[PDB]
Amino acid sequence: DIVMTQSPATLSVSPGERATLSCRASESVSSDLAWYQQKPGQAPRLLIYGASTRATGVPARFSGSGSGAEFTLTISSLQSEDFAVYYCQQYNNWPPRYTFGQGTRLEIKRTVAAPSVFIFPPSDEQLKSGTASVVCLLNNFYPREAKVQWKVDNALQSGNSQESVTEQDSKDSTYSLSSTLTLSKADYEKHKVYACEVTHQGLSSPVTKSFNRG
Amino acid sequence: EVQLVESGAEVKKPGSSVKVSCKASGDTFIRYSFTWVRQAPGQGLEWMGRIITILDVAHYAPHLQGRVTITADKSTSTVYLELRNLRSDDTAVYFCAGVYEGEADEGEYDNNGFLKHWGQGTLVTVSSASTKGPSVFPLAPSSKSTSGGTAALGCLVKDYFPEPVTVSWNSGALTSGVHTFPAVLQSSGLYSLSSVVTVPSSSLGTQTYICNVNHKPSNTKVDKKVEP
Repeated sequence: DIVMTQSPATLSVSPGERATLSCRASESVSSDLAWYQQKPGQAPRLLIYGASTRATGVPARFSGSGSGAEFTLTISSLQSEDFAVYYCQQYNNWPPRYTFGQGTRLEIKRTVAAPSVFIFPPSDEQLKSGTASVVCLLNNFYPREAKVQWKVDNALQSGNSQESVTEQDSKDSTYSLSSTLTLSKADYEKHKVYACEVTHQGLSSPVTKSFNRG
Repeated sequence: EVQLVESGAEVKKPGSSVKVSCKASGDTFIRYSFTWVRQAPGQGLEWMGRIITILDVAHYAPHLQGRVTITADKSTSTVYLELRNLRSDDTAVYFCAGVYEGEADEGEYDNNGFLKHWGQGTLVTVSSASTKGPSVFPLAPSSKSTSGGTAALGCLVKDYFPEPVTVSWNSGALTSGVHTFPAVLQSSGLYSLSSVVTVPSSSLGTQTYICNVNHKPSNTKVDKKVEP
């Protein structure tokens, strides 16, 4: 088994700067090393083969380098659309039993952007089902770190909400986060003020959004 | 160059066997070799095996040897992946991929090991849980942030199993400012996902917004018109 290692598993480099991804093999694979770029919800895309050959339709900023057991991938002018997990793959052994490195996530370290908050009440259709979902949204912000605090009548709720975060946007390198507070229609109706308290570096002080039941 | 089109998403009980197809269109089939690569959720890529179409010979990853089979039928330009005695660890997106090997039908072969053309993938969920269609609830735009300015709205695709579920807006016309979040496994063990979008709020009363939800695994296809 030829092990391909990629470390760090994650890198953060500024827009316009040069990113250097690493890949090494537990043994010589000569120049039989390929590089792939995988964007969110997408299939990998071939970038480099033969360790340094740019594939068709691949920008010149992408450069392959190395041989034997040490390789490197360089993206000379990092852009937003470059966010992805980059994988290296060796194919030097025979019988053909190729292996992949475990990838490196490349985050574009853009400038700080405060999140725009929106709070959504439960639809009426869902309420008929005896359950209420209160959705809060933190849109286009950076960095990813964000704290969402739910309050029902100033009562700080806990363990009854779930959040999901989108992957770094390919256009502006920002994130978006959704926090969903879940409670029984019964619990929901015996309350009036629902609030979503957001905290983020881009915010001078905690921003809250809310609505009154009904 | 070929274009690979894989078969739909599937749920399979532990211990069963799954067969995924991959249709190749374009160039001469036999001048290509094909590979199957899988990716468990949140994990990297795993090379499974590759078939030398012309010689109809295939080699596989040592750990999968014995329960995996790759086939290709020149007459239908289709590559098949069969995984047997499935386990939880087999849950993943299975990718079809290939590469031009030269004039293989005329005595030449490059034996390229890299992968140039890829399919969209196929999610295979190994589970004994029941398939269930989602309910689509609307996220009402009463939420105003900017001075009038920007409005947010969306759809809550709740309680479905298994993955995946696709969401589009205005039959694909609205793609700007759209954010469809990763599915989340709720307490119930069922999935839920929200798709939101920001539009100029001064257009809530003139522009109609509709999310197009599809959970192929349960034949559920819904269109939800969101109103403020």
